[PDB]
Amino acid sequence: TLEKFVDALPIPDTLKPVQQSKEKTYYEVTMEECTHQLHRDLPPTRLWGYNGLFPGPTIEVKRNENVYVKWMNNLPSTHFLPIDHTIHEEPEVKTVVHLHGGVTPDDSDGYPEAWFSKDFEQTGPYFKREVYHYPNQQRGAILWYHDHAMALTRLNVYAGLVGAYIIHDPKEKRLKLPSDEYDVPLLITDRTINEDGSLFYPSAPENPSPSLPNPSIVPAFCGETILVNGKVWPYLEVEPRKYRFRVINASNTRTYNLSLDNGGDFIQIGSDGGLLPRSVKLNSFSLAPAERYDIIIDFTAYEGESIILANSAGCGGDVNPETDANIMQFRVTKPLAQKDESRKPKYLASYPSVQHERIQNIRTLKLAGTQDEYGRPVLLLNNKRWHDPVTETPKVGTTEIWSIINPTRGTHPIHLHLVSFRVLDRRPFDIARYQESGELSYTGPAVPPPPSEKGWKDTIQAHAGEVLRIAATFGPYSGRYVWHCHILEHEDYDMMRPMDITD
Ligand SMILES: [Cu+2]
Ligand SMILES: [Cu+2]
Ligand SMILES: [Cu+2]
Ligand SMILES: [Cu+2]
Repeated sequence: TLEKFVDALPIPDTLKPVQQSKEKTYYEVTMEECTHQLHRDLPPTRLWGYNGLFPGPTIEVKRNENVYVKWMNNLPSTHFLPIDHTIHEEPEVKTVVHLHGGVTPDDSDGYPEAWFSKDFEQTGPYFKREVYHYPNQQRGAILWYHDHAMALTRLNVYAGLVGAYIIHDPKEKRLKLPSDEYDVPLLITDRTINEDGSLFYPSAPENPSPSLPNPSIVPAFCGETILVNGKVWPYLEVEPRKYRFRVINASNTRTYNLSLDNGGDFIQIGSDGGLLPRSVKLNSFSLAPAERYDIIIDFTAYEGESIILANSAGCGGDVNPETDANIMQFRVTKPLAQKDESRKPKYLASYPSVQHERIQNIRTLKLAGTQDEYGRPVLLLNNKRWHDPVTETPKVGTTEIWSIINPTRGTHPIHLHLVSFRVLDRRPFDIARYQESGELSYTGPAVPPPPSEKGWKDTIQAHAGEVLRIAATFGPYSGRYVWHCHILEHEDYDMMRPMDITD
């Protein structure tokens, strides 16, 4: 296997606007097939990248900055990864960009059926506009952008269409958090790479039933190799001081459970939806697909050391000490450019619990599924298909509790568009009894969220055998959005539903 920690961590350049005034910032981003070397010892890999980069350029905006992005498809007319044509003439290559976490008007949110082919020659039934509008009227946070095209999301994302998008609120500057060169995104993606450098994505389950189409979707993808910022097991040279990292799980299926191999702590300062009310000292943390952790790592006491960012979470089996147990390596050998004037404050933001919204509605939602004519599992939210008439129809400006029941064997990272939400609690229940009768009998008391989940979230781990309750205020925009599992292999077949916020 590939030798760990021989390539420096790339830092994506920050995207420069095509036009910018006090009233408007305008960007252009073009999807291109490109080649890049993912490791010292590999031939260049063919990829799909925003502006021909993997990851795409980092976009930085201010809170309330009036931003437009023209996202363009200049990709080949044929894909290079295996398309399953049975899960959904139309063009083969359909794309649409979703700003994950964005408080975004519905026609700029990247609805799966708002796709477009090269040069917008053909467009999906929900397409309205070429140039997307992000007003950014929302808390400072780590967002990220990625492809969202119907039935192709797991492939277009795996091909390399992911990037970071950071909202900076000037009111947070007074906290003196590590900034500029000392504020670094870490986009983590697992990949399997062939000898010739080409990406491998499975054409079918291992030992495929002859009943299966070819290609066939698979219910989960676990990559043999871990990349950060588009390089296999990289190293980053850091100064002996405080750094802020924006950690983004941009993987299709894999969940990470991260730690430092010298026993050092992370200080979590933010979740999906922005700063936590209070910083949280952690030895380890779980990060499922699309979750973000905003953290400080303090390298002050570790000068000279090499520290491995390690992973303990299996993906289809236990971690391998030599491969997926490793993410990246910090080397604390960079000379100080200046005095560390950054801070690691305890008091960060107002508590979400300061809010006292009336509960308009309580929705009970089950995570389930069925079997198709080929014998494959089809994952379903509330036993509805994507194409079934809309059922999740919250009223604009109102707050609901969603009770998510998971009787399956695994965790699903549930994501809602537009909003961030509060976590209320989790409670274990009797799976057998629920499967046999539909009755919910609890086997233990409710567990309130840990400190890492006392702020705002948009993607939430719903564990097996538990009911998870969240509270969300649906606003400020009305329109047609989506909610779904963020395991992309589940999302595409068929664990995604429309969500109408009604006026
Ligand atoms: Cu997403
Ligand atoms: Cu999203
Ligand atoms: Cu799932
Ligand atoms: Cu989505």
